[PDB]
Amino acid sequence: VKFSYMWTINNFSFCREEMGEVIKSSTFSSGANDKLKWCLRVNPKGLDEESKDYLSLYLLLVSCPKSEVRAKFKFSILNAKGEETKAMESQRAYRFVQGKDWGFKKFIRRDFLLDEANGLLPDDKLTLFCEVSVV
Amino acid sequence: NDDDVQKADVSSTG
Repeated sequence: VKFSYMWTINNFSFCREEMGEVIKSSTFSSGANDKLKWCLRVNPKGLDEESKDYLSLYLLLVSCPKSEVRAKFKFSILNAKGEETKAMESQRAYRFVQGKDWGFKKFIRRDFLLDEANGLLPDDKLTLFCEVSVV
Repeated sequence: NDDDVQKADVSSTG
């Protein structure tokens, strides 16, 4: 079962969040009968000291009807040219339980994201995509 | 330096 989600964070260059602080997306679902609910969590200034130079990006399982979900996922960024870039995928399915996340503590360097030459914050918005695949 | 633009390692925040 596939899930796709697009998240636009407005005014991203002005986030006040300090290292360790998190912004959470709305939930998304398959639209089908599996009852699974997901959301994204980003740390604009990284999860922790080790990752302070990075944006940290995670997929969170918000609800599932039984105990565990195995899912593959992929995150990418929309650029100013209208294309998905910097996509990274889980190389395998990971085991999710309700309230548990998986993702990339070092998803993209902040100094790359903020360099206008890379076009990743058009109109100062960060647009992220997430694809989820559940067995 | 270990300053790649991205790192592909998957982890969980717990």
